[PDB]
Amino acid sequence: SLLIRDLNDDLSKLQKDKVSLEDRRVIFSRLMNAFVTIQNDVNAFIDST
Amino acid sequence: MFEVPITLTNRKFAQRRKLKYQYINYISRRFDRISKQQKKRRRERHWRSVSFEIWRTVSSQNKQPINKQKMTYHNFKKIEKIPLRKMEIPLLHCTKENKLYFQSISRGLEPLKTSTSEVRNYRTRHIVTLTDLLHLNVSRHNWSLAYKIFATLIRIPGVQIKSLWGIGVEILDNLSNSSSGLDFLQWMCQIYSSKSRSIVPPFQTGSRTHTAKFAITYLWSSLINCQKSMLIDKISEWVLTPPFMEDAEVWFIYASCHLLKADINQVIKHIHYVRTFLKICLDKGGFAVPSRLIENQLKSFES
Amino acid sequence: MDISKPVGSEITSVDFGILTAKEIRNLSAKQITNPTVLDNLGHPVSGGL
Ligand SMILES: [Mg+2]
Repeated sequence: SLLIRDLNDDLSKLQKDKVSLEDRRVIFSRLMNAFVTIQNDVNAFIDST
Repeated sequence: MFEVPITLTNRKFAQRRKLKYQYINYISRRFDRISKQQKKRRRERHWRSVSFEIWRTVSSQNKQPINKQKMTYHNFKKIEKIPLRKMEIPLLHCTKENKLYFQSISRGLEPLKTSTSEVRNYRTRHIVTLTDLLHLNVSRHNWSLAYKIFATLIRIPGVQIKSLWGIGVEILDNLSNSSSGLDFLQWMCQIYSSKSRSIVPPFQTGSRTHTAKFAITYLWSSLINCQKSMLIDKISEWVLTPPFMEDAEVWFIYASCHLLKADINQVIKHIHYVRTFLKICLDKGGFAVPSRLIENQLKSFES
Repeated sequence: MDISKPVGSEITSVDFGILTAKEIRNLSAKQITNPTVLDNLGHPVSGGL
């Protein structure tokens, strides 16, 4: 949760009105990672299955 | 001929400190006029600021231009003439040797004999020789003897522990037996991190604001006890434990624990982790690699 | 169970449903945000579990 609140903090410190596109791919990469692992931890509890 | 690890034998040195800082007060007082007690010594000493990894200093820029001569013979002896008699009053109360010392330091001559060189009491002179032989043996790589010196010394009821770096490097180079340098250091921090002047520069300190040397050295040296490895989540577990927020260096320790643990999506989370703590380590007085180098290791990881 | 502590109110049915994030936020006694549970003196970390 804290870690995503940080990804979200750096994400806003785009314009990228300037700002070179590709970081778009890496930010997405980090976001997918976060969603997947939180979703896993929830699953595991409801659920270790 | 070496520093002694004992509180200095007392009376005359303290009353001399009196005479000195009292006369100092009278001269500097009249000096500010012309530019317009343990406690007297206390205020007196008081109002005054109290390619490799060089903890650099503060160099020369933003400092004010000049002064041109303040002090001719006549003008100085103007400032000096009166505070010397005020001194004539309590000089009459101090001892003749002390009075002579006041006369000579006030002429500007510097005394021949050290505080040690004129010191005098059996037990303290013996402790002086003990501590001396400690420092000498530690210099001589004689870690065995030096260890005997240290144990016999700490036995004595007068010695609080400055001597800890002696035992840190001592047990360090000893390797012999006893619960070792790390154990001693973490002991130092566990006993002296809780409420549970003369002697004190920075290399031994109090835990209001930075206790420096020993703490940072067990920190780094423990991360090198992980250089033994490739323990980490331990070291950053008790670097996680303390609140003493003005560090950042433990933020780079933290992010270094995550780069060392990053050496599958778990490894991903460790790499995002170090990516986070490097910026929350841009929080404070920066420890910087070009850090695109840090990231370049992290892309060698992203492989 | 004590025959001298009678109870007047009685549960007569139970309804199943879903907690909304609005309800939860309102009823909550504390928002938890710290992964760390105890400090060096074994006291609860504030904002912790
Ligand atoms: Mg100063």
